[PDB]
Amino acid sequence: PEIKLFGRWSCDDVTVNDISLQDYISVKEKFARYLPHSAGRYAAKRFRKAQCPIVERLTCSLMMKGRNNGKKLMACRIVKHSFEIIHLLTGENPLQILVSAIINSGPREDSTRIGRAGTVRRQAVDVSPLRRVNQAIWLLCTGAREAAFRNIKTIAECLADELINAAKGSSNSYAIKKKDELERVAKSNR
Amino acid sequence: TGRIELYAEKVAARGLCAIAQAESLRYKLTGGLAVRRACYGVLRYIMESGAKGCEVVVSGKLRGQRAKSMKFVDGLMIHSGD
Amino acid sequence: SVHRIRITLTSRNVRSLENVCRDLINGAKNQNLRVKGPVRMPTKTLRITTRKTPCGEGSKTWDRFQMRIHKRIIDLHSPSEIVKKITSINIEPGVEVEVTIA
Amino acid sequence: RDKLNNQVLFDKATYEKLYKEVPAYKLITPSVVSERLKIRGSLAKRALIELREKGLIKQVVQHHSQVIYTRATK
Amino acid sequence: MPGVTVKDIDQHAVTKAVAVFLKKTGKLKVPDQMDIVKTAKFKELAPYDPDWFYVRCASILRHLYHRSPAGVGSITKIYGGRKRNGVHPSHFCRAADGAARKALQALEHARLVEKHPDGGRKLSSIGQRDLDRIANQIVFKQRDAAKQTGPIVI
Amino acid sequence: PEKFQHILRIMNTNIDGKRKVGIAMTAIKGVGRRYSNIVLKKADVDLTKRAGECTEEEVDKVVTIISNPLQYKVPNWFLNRQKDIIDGKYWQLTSSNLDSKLRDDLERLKKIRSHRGLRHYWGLRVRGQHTKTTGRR
Amino acid sequence: PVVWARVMKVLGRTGSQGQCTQVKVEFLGEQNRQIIRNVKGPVREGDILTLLESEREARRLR
Amino acid sequence: SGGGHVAQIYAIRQAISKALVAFYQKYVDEASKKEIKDILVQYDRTLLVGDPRRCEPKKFGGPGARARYQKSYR
Amino acid sequence: MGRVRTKTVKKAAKVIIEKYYTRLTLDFHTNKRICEEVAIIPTKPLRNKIAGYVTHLMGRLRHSQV
RNA sequence: GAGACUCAAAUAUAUUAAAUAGAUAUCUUCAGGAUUAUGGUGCUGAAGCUUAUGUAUAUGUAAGUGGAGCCGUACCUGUUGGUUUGUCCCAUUAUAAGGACACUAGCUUCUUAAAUGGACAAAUUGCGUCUAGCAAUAAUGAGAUUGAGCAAUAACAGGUCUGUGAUGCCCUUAGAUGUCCUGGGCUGCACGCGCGCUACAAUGAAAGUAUCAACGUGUAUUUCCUAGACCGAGAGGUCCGGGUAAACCGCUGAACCACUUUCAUGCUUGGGAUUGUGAACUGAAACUGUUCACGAUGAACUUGGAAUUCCCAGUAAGUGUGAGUCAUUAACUCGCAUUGAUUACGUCCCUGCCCUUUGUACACACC
Repeated sequence: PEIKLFGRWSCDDVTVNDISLQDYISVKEKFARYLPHSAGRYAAKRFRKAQCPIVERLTCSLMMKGRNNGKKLMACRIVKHSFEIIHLLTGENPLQILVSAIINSGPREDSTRIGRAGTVRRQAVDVSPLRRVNQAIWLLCTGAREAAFRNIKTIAECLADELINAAKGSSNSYAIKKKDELERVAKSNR
Repeated sequence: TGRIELYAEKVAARGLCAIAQAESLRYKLTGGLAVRRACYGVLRYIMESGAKGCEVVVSGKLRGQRAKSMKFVDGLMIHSGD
Repeated sequence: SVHRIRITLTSRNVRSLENVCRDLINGAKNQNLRVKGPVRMPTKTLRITTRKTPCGEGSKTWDRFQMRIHKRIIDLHSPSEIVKKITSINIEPGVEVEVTIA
Repeated sequence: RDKLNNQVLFDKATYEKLYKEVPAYKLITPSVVSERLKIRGSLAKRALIELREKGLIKQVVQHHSQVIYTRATK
Repeated sequence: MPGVTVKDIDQHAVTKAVAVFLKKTGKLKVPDQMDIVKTAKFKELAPYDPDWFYVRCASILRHLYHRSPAGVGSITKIYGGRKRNGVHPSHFCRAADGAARKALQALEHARLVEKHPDGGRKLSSIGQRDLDRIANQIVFKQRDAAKQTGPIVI
Repeated sequence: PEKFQHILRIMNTNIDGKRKVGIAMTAIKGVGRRYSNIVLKKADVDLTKRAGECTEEEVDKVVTIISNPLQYKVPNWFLNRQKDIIDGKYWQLTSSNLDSKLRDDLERLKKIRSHRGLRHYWGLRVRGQHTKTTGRR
Repeated sequence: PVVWARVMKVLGRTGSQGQCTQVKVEFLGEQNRQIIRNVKGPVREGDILTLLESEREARRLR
Repeated sequence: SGGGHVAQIYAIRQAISKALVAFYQKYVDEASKKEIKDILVQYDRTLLVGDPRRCEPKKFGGPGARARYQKSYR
Repeated sequence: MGRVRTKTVKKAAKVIIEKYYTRLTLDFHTNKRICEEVAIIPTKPLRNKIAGYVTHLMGRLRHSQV
């Protein structure tokens, strides 16, 4: 009698195919919501964003650049439609494909500007995983922005193109290119 | 006429008032009025009336061009809070 | 003669208002007019907003002023003496009294 | 400055062309139909309504601002 | 289940369908200009979807009864937000007073509303009767479409 | 259905026909956006369409409502000029006649040595709008 | 060949901007050896960290 | 009555979920209560919990509650 | 999160413990009710704080002499 | 001083009431539907529609058209009136009230404010000199709860004589620098700056349609908030009604927002400058402009360098509203709700400031 489904989509059998990213990609391992809308107090604790479904993260994150801000009702329908497109292009469950899309993009290292006494050389620093999932979600959203902006192409279509392009990493994606540069600087510095 | 009538009444145990002591300072001052007699005197009088604290502030140029301030305090005076 | 009379009282200070209303309701109930007692009305927060500065020039601090006026209704059913006694005492600190015929 | 102000009116040679073109466009949507030149945003939405007449389009999505259909599946 | 449209008030299926039924019975008297009418100080342009009168008169019809009297000053507040006051400011400014209003006059001649004491309009003779009758038929229409859907599966 | 007409000329103005009717007309001085709601709808043009669409017949019908609007149910108040002053005809000014009368109205006031006049003449803004910060480029 | 390593201890913060956290990882594939890499953002106990380069250990400039 | 589109409708979800538990206090059992409570608290969305988060008072020198205007320079 | 309780809270708490230790338990609710009876604390948030700091001091007293 | 304190924002109506706001149940009232069930008329011709006439578009009648439903009720959903110990028989003009009955034919979950109780970092466990504390967890409405107000000693040639008929001195004062009446500037633009507002789009604009508020505020010797009726595209004109307000405007059912179309990145249907025009409103009087609609004309702007402001939760950002000033005048300012993040939960690196430590020939104090 209990349990079941996103919008009409099976929560069960949605595998996060990357350890470390297991649990900081919190799909719905018991968490069968229906809607990507939530009252969503995730901000009070540092680790409380670990709890919120990645779908809900995607909705939150779409609506930035000030005119567009905080229209969560805009956000949820777009992610639901992006699901549906994702199910058509590659065939399976579109929740699995969102999870795979976040996985590929996740950035190995990075660099910090340690002051070094005249000629400021950077020191290279490995990435913490509570930035890998978020920054992936964010750069998939920026890629969706950029392509959809001057294009005829709907946001839902450009999210789904970005997400599937990430999922089977055709690279291509804005997300990978920007991140790979940060990693290259990290490889040099030491 | 007779729709308003004014009645005179004593202020409870006179010395405490601060406003009564303030008026006392103006009449003393215009009569002239040495200072440590006055400032510590009003401060002493109200403290004697059993008041918890008192502060008298003179901000004013007495005979020398530039304004000077002194605060004369004997008390537990909060100043702050509700 | 029963005359139905509604007394409205408007005044500010919390505790004093309570004691004026209490006496009127109790004396009424004791002498079974059976009342329909204390209608506690929403206190009107009257708000004025000003700059702390006379002469504007310092890093915009605002002092804002509030006043709360508390209104309370008591209904008596009695004529001649009982009406005029109960109205004229409880009087003294800051109470405006209005008596309406019905 | 990349002009590209395409063509309003069904233009029946293109309308035939559209029908043949639509499968393998698995994303097939009024914007993809546009992308392959002869940009109509909203008369391509009517072109989809016409496809919805039976044959080709699998409507999972009917939406204002995102109108997503499909090729007639494997 | 029996019936349930709502009872007084819109919503989405009902407004479009009630509007359509008003188009069919054609006796509404569209104040000559209304092609031209921006509906608004707040709205830049006039109906791109030209058939707005019918949908408006349906919207006000269902609106009116729930409130009890919802005339002219009231209808401008609810309907029609958000005004581009040229360069400054982005604001809420009251709708075109007459544009909403003349549709209320139209419905009075259409006789879908009776005069109220203490009220301009209480529809509870014939205005309510037609409105909730078409509203129930609208749910039955949705049900009929579902009954049709049952066999297909597709 | 079909093709053609792209770049149609109505009184002394070139009109890009690649824009939806009303919006295309903004190349005509006088015939911006908001009268296509008057003109086309009362001219019985199919409104979901291009200015590069629709018969010369419909083009002529559109021209007559524009220049003679009163006679097509268009309120006086919906005409560019109510109460001219000169001839005091309710007139919708079209095309190049807009420009010519614009000059003529400046010239009335320039002659007399009017405030309005002389602030046209030297230029700036005859609506007295503040040039403390702005008016420049 | 990416080897994954599990956060054993969160040791400290190093940085003039104090972004970076220092973290000891004992590696998941073959435990018995422990390596310090510095992680960019915020870390908590048994977060997992992706080692692109299995060994080579930074440390600390005060 | 009150607030907004999402605020109200969000509040209905609390209203019903809390309400049902109450019926079981007086009439049915805690058996029915506890099973319901576990289900509600677990997946949460503050269904049993009267939300404290409410509009902080707007602050002098700001059109926003911490968000000041201007440009002090430095 | 931050803070250790000010002298008026803490001083009150030390003085009551010396005299009243017998009749002061690890339990807060009884410590609240003893404080109002034995001591004229004008306001309820202050009373609870004093009584509560007693609860803390008592907890450590039990865990080897304080 | 900080604090503690107080106020506001969060939890129990358990306690006090109630002209509001409401669970919901009763009684009463009006409306629709047949999903289901039942009764009534009907192929012996039902509903519906049209026309004429009479009477006041409605109704009746006559005729035509029509071809199987139509009506009532249980039921369901919605509306209205009484129902916060009610109703009836009696009183009173209408309650209480008296007697009878429901013997609870509406209580307070919910508004408002009287009063209590509610958080103490309570329990435990890590951490710590195993101290003061901190971290985590569960319970919770809130985990030291969130935000203000309040504020010392002492300092500044900070700002203010244009709040003040508080004020020193001087000036002015029959020719006013007082003040008034009339008219003009503050509102002038080669040009530097600062706050903003509005944009550059397509997470969008255009257009229908879904439709959800709150804080404050409102005519007494007045001309306010104005519901509702008419005319007007709109401003407004025009007549009535409510309200000196837990009562009415008003649940300010506001904006962003939901949904469906149109359009397709093109300075474009983005943008709305300027412009000649343009009907009134306020005023005795409206010209570098008092303000405002419609009609029109239809600019830069295609994301802004060095710099630099503000910000850690209902905070930021979007978004409207109400109040003040006010005859007219909001791109202002103050509050308020709404939709609601991304991200630190670190540290003194930059900046600013205190404290120790130092030297000092400074001490009207490094102006």
